[PDB]
Amino acid sequence: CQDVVQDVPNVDVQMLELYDRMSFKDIDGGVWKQGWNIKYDPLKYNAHHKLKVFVVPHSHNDPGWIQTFEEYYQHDTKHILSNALRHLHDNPEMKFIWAEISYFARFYHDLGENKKLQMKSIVKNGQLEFVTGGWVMPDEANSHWRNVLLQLTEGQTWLKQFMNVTPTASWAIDPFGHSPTMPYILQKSGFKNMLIQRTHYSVKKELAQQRQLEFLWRQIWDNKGDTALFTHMMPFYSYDIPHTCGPDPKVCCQFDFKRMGSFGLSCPWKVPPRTISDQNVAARSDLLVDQWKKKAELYRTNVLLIPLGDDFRFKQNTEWDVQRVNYERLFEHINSQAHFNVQAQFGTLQEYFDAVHQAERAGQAEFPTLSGDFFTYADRSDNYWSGYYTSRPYHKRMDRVLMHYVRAAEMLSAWHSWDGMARIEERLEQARRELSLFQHHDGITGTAKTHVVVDYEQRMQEALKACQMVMQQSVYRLLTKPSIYSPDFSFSYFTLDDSRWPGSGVEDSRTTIILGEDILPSKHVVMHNTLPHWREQLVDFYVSSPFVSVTDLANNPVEAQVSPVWSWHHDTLTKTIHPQGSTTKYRIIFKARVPPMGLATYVLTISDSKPEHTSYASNLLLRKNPTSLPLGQYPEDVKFGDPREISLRVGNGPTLAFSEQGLLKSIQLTQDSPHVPVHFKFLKYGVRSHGDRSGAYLFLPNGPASPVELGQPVVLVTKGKLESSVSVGLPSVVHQTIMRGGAPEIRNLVDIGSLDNTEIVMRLETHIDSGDIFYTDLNGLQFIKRRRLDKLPLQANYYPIPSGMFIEDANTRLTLLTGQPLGGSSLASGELEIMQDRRLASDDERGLGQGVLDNKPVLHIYRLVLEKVNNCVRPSKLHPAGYLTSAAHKASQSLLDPLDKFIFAENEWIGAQGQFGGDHPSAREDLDVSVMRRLTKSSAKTQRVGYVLHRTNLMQCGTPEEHTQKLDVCHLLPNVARCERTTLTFLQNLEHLDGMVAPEVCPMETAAYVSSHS
Ligand SMILES: *[C@@H]1O[C@H](CO)[C@@H](O)[C@H](O)[C@H]1NC(C)=O
Ligand SMILES: [Zn+2]
Repeated sequence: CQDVVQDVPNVDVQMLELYDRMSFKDIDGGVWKQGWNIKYDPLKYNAHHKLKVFVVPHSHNDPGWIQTFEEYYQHDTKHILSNALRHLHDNPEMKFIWAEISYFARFYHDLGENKKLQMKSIVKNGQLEFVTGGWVMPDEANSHWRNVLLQLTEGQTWLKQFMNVTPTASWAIDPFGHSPTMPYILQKSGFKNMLIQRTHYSVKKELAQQRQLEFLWRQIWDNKGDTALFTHMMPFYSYDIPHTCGPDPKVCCQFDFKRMGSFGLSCPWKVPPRTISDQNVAARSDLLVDQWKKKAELYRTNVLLIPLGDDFRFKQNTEWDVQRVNYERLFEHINSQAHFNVQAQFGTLQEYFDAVHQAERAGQAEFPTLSGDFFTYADRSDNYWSGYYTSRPYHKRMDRVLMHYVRAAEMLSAWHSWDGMARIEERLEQARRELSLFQHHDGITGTAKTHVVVDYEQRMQEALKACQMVMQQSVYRLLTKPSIYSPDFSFSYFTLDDSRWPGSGVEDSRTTIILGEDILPSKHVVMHNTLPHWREQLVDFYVSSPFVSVTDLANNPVEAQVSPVWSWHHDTLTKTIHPQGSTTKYRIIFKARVPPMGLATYVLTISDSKPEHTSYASNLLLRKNPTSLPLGQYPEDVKFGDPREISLRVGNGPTLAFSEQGLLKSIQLTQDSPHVPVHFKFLKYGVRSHGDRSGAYLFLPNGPASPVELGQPVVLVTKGKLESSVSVGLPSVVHQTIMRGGAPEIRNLVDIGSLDNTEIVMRLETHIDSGDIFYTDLNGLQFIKRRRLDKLPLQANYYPIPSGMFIEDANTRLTLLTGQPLGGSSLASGELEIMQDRRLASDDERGLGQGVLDNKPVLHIYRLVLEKVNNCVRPSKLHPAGYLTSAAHKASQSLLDPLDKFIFAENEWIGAQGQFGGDHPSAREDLDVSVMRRLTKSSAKTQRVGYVLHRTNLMQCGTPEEHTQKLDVCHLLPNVARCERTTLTFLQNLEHLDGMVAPEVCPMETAAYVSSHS
């Protein structure tokens, strides 16, 4: 295995180093506004060395943005695809590329058989070519790598089945900045080439000057280069026709033949396109070839890519004709005039890349190597697209909940083959497709119109229900004696209980377990652990009595804690935010211990008085002017006091101190250690009163954030043996710090209310000597080093925080893990900050046509890990990556893939079993079974099950951490007949494995395996 820590890769372009050297000056470059006046030697091309030009027609189709997916399909996309089929069928030399399989599948299934056959023929013959082939063209900033792979697999599996093709070239022209997680996944999924567009204008200029717009993009830790994927970055401001023929949009716009008037479009540079005729074709070709030769100067081979398309183009039949006929007249003239030394034609993306590599192999060019990312994007001036790292945070959090429910539903149901009447495959396909759709660059990004966001939310809600149905049917089958199991596939044997989604204060959705001497003495609950190692985690349920005790199925008592159910209310009469306790529902909390990829059953039993193994938390309400807080049968009376500083410690864990406002002030790791200053603070950013306004995409603050005025907030302290917490009702945020014995969990119930033009940020202030360095993750896959640059504005120093961020010095590190993607930064040494929500009244001029005024309460979750790192083996100062410690990685897993909880619905579960998976291997902590998916329906004689295995890389800090078992996924199911390594989409077999054994993967590697069972 390659060492991902100690070997700094030698690359031609390392983006962090490039950023340190670049000046980012925004000067007027002439017609190419953000470049320079390109010059070329007319003698460069001649009869023995011609410029080969591929004009690639395309249509950017958004699966929801300003209209919903179905509205766009009915109004635009179905016509684009119907007319593409007709026009390509009738014009053999015309070509077209297509990216969004969600739309193509929706269209193809509705076609009659004659047209399905015509469509397959134009794909098989190379006229219509799929590019990337994912369900969508995903966002690359907020998306988790697992969901990027899910959507890629959904689209490519459909293409293989119905079109018999698997794209090896990717096209990503609209995500707002680009992540190296894409070439990582694509290169492990058979790809050979990829194309990107939205990168900072200063980066395009710098790379264009060095002819480094085509490069071999490798991961930041890859010393050898095995992850490298050839990448083409487009050079200009847009993918539209005015910014794709060459450097001068005033000229290129004249070659967009849809802009002459009858289509309702025009050229803003004021020179309209003119129909090509024999009297103007020579002057028109002279202008067009000059633009092409200038564009060609920015690249190394004699093969030039000229995209020809825009949003929802190639709809009308008249549009197909006007573009095709005019370009055909240009090609006929150009290709016949030897003096131009050009051969131009319509082509596809793969044709362009095949020609570029033919030139490379002939020795006509060598390409530079590159590592790093392309965040944060700016398309012009100081307009940095860091707002969408936070926009619509409720749905960003929903994305992560559904991510986990899809994984758990696919894994729980994979253990068995199911009859078609159970509708398992149907519900899982629905769930995968709705989550996949949301990965779109207007879905998770929070950049769609209000009614479109509602459509995505409704689709995800249906997906969550589908996952719950599959999970509970699976638990019932896995834990009931086989000869007793009698399923009704429409019945709810268990209901899921989720403590953090939608969350307390967001939706009262959890069911109370109702026990009583005159109704039901006890209830079975089951926990699932999707991770491949034994895991303990505290779990809580709502119960109708405080006198409840817990047992495992061997009837061994389990220690439990009961606490009240507290809900916070914004009291419009007293004008205070304070908690109310239930006098009939209580929370019972206990430690569940669950096998790797397994299940564990417990029983909750009521008694008339305090049970021996259940303790009760104390509760202290700190505020001036308190009023009573009765709690029914709860045995300890609530205590009151004036606001004051307090300290808490659960178990042998850290001791945390809080200010009188209920905010963390220090963390003491052990009895002997110092009280390290770690202070939480909430602040607000505003919007500029002159100039450009922040919107869904752009973050344009009116200066550094100002502190939120806190007043004298009400603080609630709950102290228990298993769990303690401090909660405070601040303006717009109920902030909670929860302690269970290790790093605290932070929960913020964020309700920005009607605070227009406000962004609320949560900041951590420490004295850690981080300087200008901080680390953020990319798609939940890797941590990349960031350097704050004071030569750039505040919003340029904001980066996506898809799952975590940290600062460190020689001795100390503070890591904040998140359960949802949000934007964040480190704006001064010792600080971390992450945005919670933003409410903007204005549109930001990118086409959305509205602000962001549809905020709703969201429960954000986090883990806060302070650690000593002086003993850890870390990368050298020049290495561009960082790595988590074991504790921080486990904390991230506790947020993203918690135990699932099931409550048996009926009164008695006949045939119940106590555990499933006790014999499953408990794998080393850095290894995960990211995906377990049965790939065959029950009618298949040979069953196939696919696994995606991912190994992260954790720092070595001196912990012996030992004894774990080798995990061979190919032997998890019995009767294995074959084990194969495959691409990550499971679509191509790469290796037949000896002994039917699936080897574990190396640090930072991901592999896929399929086991076959007789
Ligand atoms: C799929 O494509 C391969 C490669 O050209 C071809 O051999 C095979 O016959 C095709 N499958 C179908 C649809 O028959
Ligand atoms: Zn788009």
